[PDB]
Amino acid sequence: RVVVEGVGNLMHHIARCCQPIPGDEIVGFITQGRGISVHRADCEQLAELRSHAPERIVDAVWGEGYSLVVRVVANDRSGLLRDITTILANEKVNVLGVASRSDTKQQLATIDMTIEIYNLQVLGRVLGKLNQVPDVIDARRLH
Amino acid sequence: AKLHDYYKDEVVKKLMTEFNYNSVMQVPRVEKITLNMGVGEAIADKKLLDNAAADLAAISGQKPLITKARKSVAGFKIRQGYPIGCKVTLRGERMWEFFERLITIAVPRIRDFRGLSAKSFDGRGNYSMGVREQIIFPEIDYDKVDRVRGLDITITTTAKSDEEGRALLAAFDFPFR
Amino acid sequence: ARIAGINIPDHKHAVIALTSIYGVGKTRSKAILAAAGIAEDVKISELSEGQIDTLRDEVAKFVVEGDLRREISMSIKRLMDLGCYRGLRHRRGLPVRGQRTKTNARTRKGPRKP
Amino acid sequence: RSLKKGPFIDLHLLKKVEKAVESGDKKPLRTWSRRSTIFPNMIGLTIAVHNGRQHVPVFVTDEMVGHKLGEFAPTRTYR
Amino acid sequence: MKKDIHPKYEEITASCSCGNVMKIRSTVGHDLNLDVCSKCHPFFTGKQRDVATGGRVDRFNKRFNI
RNA sequence: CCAGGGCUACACACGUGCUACAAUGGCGCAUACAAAGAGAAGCGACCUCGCGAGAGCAAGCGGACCUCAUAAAGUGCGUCGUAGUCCGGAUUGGAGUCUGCAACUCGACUCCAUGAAGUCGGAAUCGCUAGUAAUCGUGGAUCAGAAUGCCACGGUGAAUAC
RNA sequence: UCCUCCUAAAGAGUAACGGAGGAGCACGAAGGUUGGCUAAUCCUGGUCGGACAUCAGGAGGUUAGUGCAAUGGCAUAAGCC
RNA sequence: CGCGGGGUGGAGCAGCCUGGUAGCUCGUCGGGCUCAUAACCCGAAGGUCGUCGGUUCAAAUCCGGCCCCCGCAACCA
Repeated sequence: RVVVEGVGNLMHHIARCCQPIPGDEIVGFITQGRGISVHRADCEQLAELRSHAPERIVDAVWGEGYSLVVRVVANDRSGLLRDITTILANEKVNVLGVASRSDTKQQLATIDMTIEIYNLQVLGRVLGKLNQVPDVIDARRLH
Repeated sequence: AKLHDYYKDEVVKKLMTEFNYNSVMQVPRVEKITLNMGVGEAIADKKLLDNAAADLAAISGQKPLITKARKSVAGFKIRQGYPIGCKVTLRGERMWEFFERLITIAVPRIRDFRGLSAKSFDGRGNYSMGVREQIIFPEIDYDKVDRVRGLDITITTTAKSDEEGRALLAAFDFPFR
Repeated sequence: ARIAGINIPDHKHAVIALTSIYGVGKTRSKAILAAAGIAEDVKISELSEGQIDTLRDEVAKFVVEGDLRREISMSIKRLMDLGCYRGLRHRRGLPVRGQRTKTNARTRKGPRKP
Repeated sequence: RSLKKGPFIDLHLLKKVEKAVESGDKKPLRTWSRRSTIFPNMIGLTIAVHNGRQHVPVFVTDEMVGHKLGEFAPTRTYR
Repeated sequence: MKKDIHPKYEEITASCSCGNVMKIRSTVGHDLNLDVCSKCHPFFTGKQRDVATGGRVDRFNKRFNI
């Protein structure tokens, strides 16, 4: 699967403060237990990890790429978000988790939805169909 | 009063070198040792507090000052005015004699001894510790305690910088891991 | 009637009296009295202090109480920190040696309560 | 409590270790010999060990010596 | 100080097994035979022995010899 | 076919057993009396080392002759004096042994230390009328090693049946 | 029925089925006097001890208290011993 | 709208009356009894006391507001 520098099969755990996908490649941190800690290549949190122990880290790629989180943002509400529901059906990958954050300090209408992807290409069209809706002032992979 | 005499000589002498004080009064000096003991179980059995009074009387060599609850608080379901913890403010000749009696014999008897925290300071250098088993004091017959009333001690100092405090305490040897 | 910073028993035949000390079983205890030359029968009360001190110097040879506790705390620590299987078991509050876990192992797992 | 005479380890593992060592750290090491104990020379090596389905990597350290590789490849995942 | 209320207080003759017999005031009873004078307590040596642990490698080599 | 893993997982439930909860008991010393077995790519004395398990050496025997292999309860003396107590022995750390390529998952045993629950068990429920029950110890198959299981042997030795 | 505030227009006083709340007791001491003392609350340190017991120090300043509602007043204390 | 009462384990009801710590029945869970279930027998768990705020050292309890539910009144017209 993941060709951790010239060898695959190696047990690893994906990081939960970032969402690596088959793109920039991934930095691999060796945790005490649970073997490898893939944290994607280049990331601030990843940065502190290197900061305390660079020696126990080597790169990894993708060998032969699923599950990711995205933060879409909408205008307040009064229903057009229901419009988003309608889109639920058009979205191919089954939504994994609803997470609206309308809180913050203002009338902001953000939603941290969790889903998946089969190929980076497909992802491209994902952002496309998110950008179309006017109420979707924002739509990007949350990290 | 031995180490008090010691103070008057080697202690001031000593510190004056490390602290180049303009004048002798500038050297810190232990002011008052305070044996606090908050049993807080008299609210259950008053005589138990009396036993605590026995212990402090057995250590200070003088009658303990029985503090009363300052505030009625449900967190302990105790109301203001109730005896809560006995104490002693021994100072002077007494405090020196006790002090010696402290570092020389009391402290060593402390099970699994491992120095003392250097971090125990109010910033004013007034050191504080807390023995867990009052029995380490010779006067206690050991067998005669029906409880293990640990207590705590506050070595109030005229020192301002807690570091000066460390130094002063250092003159009297002291642990300090 | 106090050695190793603790030991305050009596009436007991010295060896048992010493067994009271954390860090010493009967064997090591007997060994102590052996080198001390003290007869095991003697109740600690009968025991002369001029002998008790010899016993202190005697027990000094054998790691006890305080250091022992810290020491074991350190070995177990190493375990749980290193991530060795034993460590995992200790972190899980479970039998380490390899005992049945599907049924008994109440000691480690504590009461049947959960 | 496990062979008073000579700590045991697997030959191919040993050679794989030397090759790694004299060649300098290179890549985590695939290994199936959990029976193999530990060696100071191996310290630093990130040898990975089969857990019944996965060769999980482990950064050998000084405390980690008088132990066998198996003691770092739990097979039974639990909850 | 206030009379009577305080327990009797005199200079007892303390004595460690270590030989540092010392006379100091207190109440106690008569006096006491001790074991450790602060001077004869192992802090200045004790703590030292305390840390002594680490480096498996050497031990492993002891097992090595081959 | 292979290596490794797993059949040993662990909030829990049950069955069946071993060990205890003690003083007709434990501990130390001295000391008496078994039958039934098994054994060679085994049993392995004696002797030497080790606290020990064992290690080295090593006869005899494939056998009423050799070995496993001093049976233990019991008996005598002493001690502990009713305490969670010298009861109890789990758990764990450290240190070892042996088997076997190999003991991590996952072996048995030894030493040091540790020393938990438990102070005779709710409802309920089982076995047993004689050398039985109870209680103690021994052996074998299986087996490289690996039982409190099982099959087997002997010692001690009842109560009660209107 | 009585007590406190606002309404209430800076003396007093001033109505509504206007806005907000209390009293129908307590105490020989909580009274008298003499002397003495002064808070609340946070931070720091400290056996059990934790958000909160007691001790120590600091900051702090009456944000405390004043038998009971509110208002005014109180360190010369009327507050506390 | 007005007035009075109430809201407690999964369900029905105590305790709020006068502040400290919430009880019962059924039910729930585990075990037993039975060939099995039931009933029965033994054990055990189970309630932030409607909500918000205030009073108090302390609030299920005292006070006010709010929501919910029940009862009463809603008349001379």
